[PDB]
Amino acid sequence: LPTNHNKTKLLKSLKNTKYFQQTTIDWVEAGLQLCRQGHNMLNLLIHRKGLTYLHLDYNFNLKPTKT
Amino acid sequence: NRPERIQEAIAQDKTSVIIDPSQIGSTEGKPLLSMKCNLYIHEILSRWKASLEAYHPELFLDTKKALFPLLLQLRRNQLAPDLLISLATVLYHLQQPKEINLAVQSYMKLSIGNVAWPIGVTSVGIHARSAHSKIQGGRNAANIMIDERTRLWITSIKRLITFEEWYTSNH
Amino acid sequence: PRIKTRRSKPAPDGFEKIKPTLTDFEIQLRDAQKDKSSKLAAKSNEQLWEIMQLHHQRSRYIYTLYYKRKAISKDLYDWLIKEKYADKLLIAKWRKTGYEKLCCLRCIQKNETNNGSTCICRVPRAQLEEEARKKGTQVSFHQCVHCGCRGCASTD
Amino acid sequence: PEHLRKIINTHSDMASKMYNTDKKAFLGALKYLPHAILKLLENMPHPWEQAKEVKVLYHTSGAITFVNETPRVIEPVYTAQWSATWIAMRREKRDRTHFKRMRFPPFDDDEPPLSYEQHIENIEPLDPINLPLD
Amino acid sequence: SWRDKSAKVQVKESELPSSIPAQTGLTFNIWYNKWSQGFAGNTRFVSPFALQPQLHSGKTRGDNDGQLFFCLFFAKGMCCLGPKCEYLHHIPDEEDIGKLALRTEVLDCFGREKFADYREDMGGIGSFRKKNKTLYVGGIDGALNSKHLKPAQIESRIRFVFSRLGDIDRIRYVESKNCGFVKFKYQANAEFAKEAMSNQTLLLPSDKEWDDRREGTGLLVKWANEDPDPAAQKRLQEELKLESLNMMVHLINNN
Amino acid sequence: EPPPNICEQCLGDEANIRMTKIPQGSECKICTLPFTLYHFKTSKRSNNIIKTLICVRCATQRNICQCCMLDSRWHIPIQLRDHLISLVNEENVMTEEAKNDMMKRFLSLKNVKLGGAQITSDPSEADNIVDKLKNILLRKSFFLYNIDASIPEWKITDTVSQLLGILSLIVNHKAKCGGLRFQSSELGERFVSKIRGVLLIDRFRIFIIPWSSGFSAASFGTNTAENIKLSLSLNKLIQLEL
Ligand SMILES: [Zn+2]
Ligand SMILES: [Zn+2]
Ligand SMILES: [Zn+2]
Ligand SMILES: [Zn+2]
Ligand SMILES: [Zn+2]
Ligand SMILES: [Zn+2]
Repeated sequence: LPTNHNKTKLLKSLKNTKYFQQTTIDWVEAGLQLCRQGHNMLNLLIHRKGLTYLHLDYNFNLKPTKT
Repeated sequence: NRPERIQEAIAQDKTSVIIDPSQIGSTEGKPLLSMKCNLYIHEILSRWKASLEAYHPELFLDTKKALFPLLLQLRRNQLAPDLLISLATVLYHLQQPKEINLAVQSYMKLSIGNVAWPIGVTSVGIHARSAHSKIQGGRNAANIMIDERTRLWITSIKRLITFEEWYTSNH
Repeated sequence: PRIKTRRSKPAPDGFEKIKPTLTDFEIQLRDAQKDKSSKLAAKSNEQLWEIMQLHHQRSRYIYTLYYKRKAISKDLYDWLIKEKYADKLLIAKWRKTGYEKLCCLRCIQKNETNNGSTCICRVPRAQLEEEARKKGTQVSFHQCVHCGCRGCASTD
Repeated sequence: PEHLRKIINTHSDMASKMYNTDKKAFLGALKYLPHAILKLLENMPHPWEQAKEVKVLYHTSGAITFVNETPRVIEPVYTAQWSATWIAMRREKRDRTHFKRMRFPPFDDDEPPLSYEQHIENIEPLDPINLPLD
Repeated sequence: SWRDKSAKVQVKESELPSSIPAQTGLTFNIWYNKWSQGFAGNTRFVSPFALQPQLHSGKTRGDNDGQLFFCLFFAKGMCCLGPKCEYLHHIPDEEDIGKLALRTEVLDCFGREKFADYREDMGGIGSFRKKNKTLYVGGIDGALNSKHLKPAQIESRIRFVFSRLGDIDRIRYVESKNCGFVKFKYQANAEFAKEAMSNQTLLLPSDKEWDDRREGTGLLVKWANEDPDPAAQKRLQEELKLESLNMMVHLINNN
Repeated sequence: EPPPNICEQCLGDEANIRMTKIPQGSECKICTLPFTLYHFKTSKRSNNIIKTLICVRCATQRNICQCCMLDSRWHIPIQLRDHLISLVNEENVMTEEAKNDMMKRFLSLKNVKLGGAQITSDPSEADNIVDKLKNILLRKSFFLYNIDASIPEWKITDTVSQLLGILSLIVNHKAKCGGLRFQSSELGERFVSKIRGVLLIDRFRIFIIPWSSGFSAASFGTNTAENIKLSLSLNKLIQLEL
């Protein structure tokens, strides 16, 4: 059974800040931007740890550059 | 235009071949040393035109095709420093009577020389350690076999070494 | 804008008369979408202010041709509303009294400011000069943050 | 949309000092990344439509891009649209003598993902799977 | 003077070098914006931009906004937005440091945050515990591109360079250790000079090495320690006691 | 959850000041422990944002405020109020600041008011040390001689500028000598008109010389062994003047 007092959602809790903004774009542009942003976030997760030799390819294949 | 350059550079071609062993280490005289290294190879090929009738009449045209980049790159000082110094070491050891073995020693400091792992064994075995990457080279101090056209004249240098051996032998 | 599909209608008559202005706005957006060198942060936000200015001027142009000058019919205006050449909400705030000149939708929301008030670009320039005279200094505000408008209240 | 698109274009360099807190935002947006994946794949465009212009929230730093709306479809319309694509794909498997499946993955590993505005927005889309309704 | 004119565009946006550093490794670490898998060759470099105060001073938006935090890239000499920069594009004078009297022992004169104590390298922003006015000036070897000079000429060049950057207490070049100790009237002048002569050169345009200016590694302006000879400790203790007697008078006038 | 120490000078000359609390804002700049950070603006339209940079326990250990980092009672630096307490009580009350990280955390978590914080804490001993303070206060180039090492270059610029109406200057302190330089012809004539005359800065006498040579710093000496020797010889020349 779902919770009944779940007035909080995820995106409805993010509209109410000053940081997220509403717009209308193509679905393909939204998908290409989530690919670009997912590549940036996983690349920064890799690069904060110092794993600069793990060249995360653009198709999200993690490959070590060297042995 | 061009025929006046022919006149000037053939009148300069007929105006020294003895490489001073101080001028090999003298890096300031790099154009003069490069021109002397050009002209002594020209003198070798001029001698090999003369004794062609009984020693390899098939490789004279091939070596003329193959040294054309080296004749291009020696007249107007177009080579690498260590490559030119080692070539001048060869051609200085190539003018002396019994220094044919020292000429090929200078050739083997030309062709391989200082650099360890000349080609590179390129990840042999199973384990492929982290240090095992520095023992292969496609660039970054690997060899001086870095071109077909470059190695072609490097090979032609020892072709002229073998002719110099045969020429000083049967005379 | 929005891509041209089969489900989208063709444009009503009169749209080819206004195509050079919207096409100029389109090619200026095409130039302004590309990333510049853009090393600083004060001049990174200006290249968003150029795009907010272009979108504001495009919606202002469509508002001007429909409500002010009465040259575009209701069919062509509703087609320019469907194809997202201009926002419903910016034009709707321009229909209101007191929000005739307006920077953007972000600078009238009291929900996004830390103080629960509107943005400083909605204050008139004369009121900022009155408080600058009452404090003694100059007007310490030049360029708004969400969009680059120096002052966008209905008077100034 | 151009404001969103400029933010995403300015976050391709990411080498200045100014991106530091923005880079913090990227590592914070991973624990809100996969929700957005569902919000893509719910709003995935169906074969009878060309491209579905969708609402979407974007962070100010362009960290995460949540497709906002939920795909609601009338139930008999939904099964009729999918049955029309069913019969159309049966016709175009039967009448087509050679069917060419896609390559997988469609791009190279070395190729960066393409920008929407320079390669897709200026090309008009093709004709979707539509049965010819008499 | 500078109160009359406006501040100049010292560099265009396109005429800045990129934030990606000189390649000191194999691949670029985009979190810390640095290089890895190798450390050979200096990260440090001669800065391409100098200050040139009398030309490039002027009145910005920061005078209109009433802010009195100075500009870190005026001191480096590399602001794009010249007359529009939010900070101040002139030399810290007496009245500006006088309006900095409330915050200059917490922040510096650039808005950066002063930390607990110095670094192990003694270079950076500074402390809120020492009222530090003396700047160590090392790195003179590569600042001259290893040119043989007498020490009096180098001391003259350092005196003329740091005379552009505010009021000077005392400069003493050390012939035995190849370093100077530039002490200023105010703390903010020392902060501004440390940011100003960060990694520049002492080379004059009248010398032949002006084309190869940006070859080696430039100056090293850092915060200095106390002056451990007992005569300067004596002058330090007596000037601190005189300033304390002034503050005695202030505390009696307050209560 | 203690309220912050922010004195009357950081907040400023307003009655209604709106600050922003962030719980566990940042590490404090004394002990690197996190704390509830309060940032605000002095006016409503101030360009400078002013934030607390130390935690409450590090504030009450030094009896200082969190923003301007000066005393809560007196609004003066920590080092100088410790120096004043050393002047009063004849006891070198110093603030023992840590340098190791664990020592910073350890020295902030303990319940004590270290340094000179205990004296200025209660107003009774504050006014006691105040009237003890009252009891204490009841008890075209030129060359320059006679510059003791307590005379800076900026005072030598300022007094010459004050006697004129407003030009560079070169002073070798290890040689204890001075020099002045400019370009205007009339400025040297006006410097002669507003007088080997004597410059009186703070009763410390500096003799002047019209120095027709164009001095560099090499004219004051090439080395440090020349500077002290020339200073001794020039002090003997001053004794020859006297
Ligand atoms: Zn506005
Ligand atoms: Zn706005
Ligand atoms: Zn606004
Ligand atoms: Zn600036
Ligand atoms: Zn603390
Ligand atoms: Zn305070």
